Amino acid sequence: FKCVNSLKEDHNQPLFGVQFNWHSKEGDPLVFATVGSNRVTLYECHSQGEIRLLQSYVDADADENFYTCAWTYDSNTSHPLLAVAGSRGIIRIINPITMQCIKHYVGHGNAINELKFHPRDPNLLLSVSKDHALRLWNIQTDTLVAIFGGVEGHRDEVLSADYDLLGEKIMSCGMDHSLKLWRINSKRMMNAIKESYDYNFISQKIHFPDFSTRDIHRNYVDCVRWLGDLILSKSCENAIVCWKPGKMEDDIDKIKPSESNVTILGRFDYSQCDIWYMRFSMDFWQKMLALGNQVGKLYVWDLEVEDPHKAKCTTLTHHKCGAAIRQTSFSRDSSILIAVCDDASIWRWDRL
Amino acid sequence: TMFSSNRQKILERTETLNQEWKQRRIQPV
Repeated sequence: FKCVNSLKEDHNQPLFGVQFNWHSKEGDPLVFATVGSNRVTLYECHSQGEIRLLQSYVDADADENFYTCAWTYDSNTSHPLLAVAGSRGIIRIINPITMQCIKHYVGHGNAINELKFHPRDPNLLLSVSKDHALRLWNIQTDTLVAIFGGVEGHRDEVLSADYDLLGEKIMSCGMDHSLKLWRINSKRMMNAIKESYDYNFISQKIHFPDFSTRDIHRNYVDCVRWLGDLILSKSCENAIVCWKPGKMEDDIDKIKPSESNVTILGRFDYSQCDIWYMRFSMDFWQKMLALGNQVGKLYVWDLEVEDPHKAKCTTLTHHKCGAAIRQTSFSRDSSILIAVCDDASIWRWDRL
Repeated sequence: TMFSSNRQKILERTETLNQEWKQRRIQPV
């Protein structure tokens, strides 16, 4: 990629999240949102590396510190929506056009570290919290569908989670060094979701994951993403590990909850990114893996290889980009890569 | 070869997601 533009938000507070809106239809402008402090800002990408301000939101709660955001749409009107959350522990659903909070969800006993929308049903929002649990909400009926935690749930803050491509299961990870699998295509979860639509509510309490392991990393796991049936996760050892539950030949949907084996297929090494809450991202087609480090360098790996050790790694740098890159986001068409930093700076890279 | 074979699932599943996306007409922000 080639560096084409950069800007710094006037509040000068660290930015933690960034997400292009992958719901926009072909031909419509590529838009992304940034979040940090009590701010949520929307931008539109144009020619000649232009980054146009589209709308902005400033929470009345000056002490809020948004950590992440996720896009969806109101299925009743096909209108885009943006969910945001952070240290306050409240989920806010914002209308990106009027920048008004239309709904909010409280329940988590503490900060929310990550939000993810189901890849098929736009109403299903997953939140992971410092309170050790994951929560699934139906934002159409404003109901808490299920709480994932308890007897075999996480024992420390949940830092990240991700639905697989088809939205049949979730993998979570956190400060207890573990990675846990939660299937949501079970008769129980399908039924809970179904009844949540009927409400005009008793949520499901899921205490037992379908798989759990603490043998991948030796410290906090601050980011996890599905790579097909494989898993990509990182800790603070300057490496993203690619692994899978069970043995080399085990099928992800055939492994039992008591499976004790794991198979590491390789890793993507980098440097100077050992501070906590530094997230990696992939493009929609999952052909590229990206991760920024604490000194402004942006690593990009080509995933279309037979093994991670043979994946070409491109290091993107700009002599003026020296702040920690908390998160990056590819446009749906992989043509643009945006990075946000701890100094409120935003960097635009257009595809090579 | 496991990593390579996994790529097939990715291609098929991202295609499914892309097809559902093609059906939508979400209003632009």
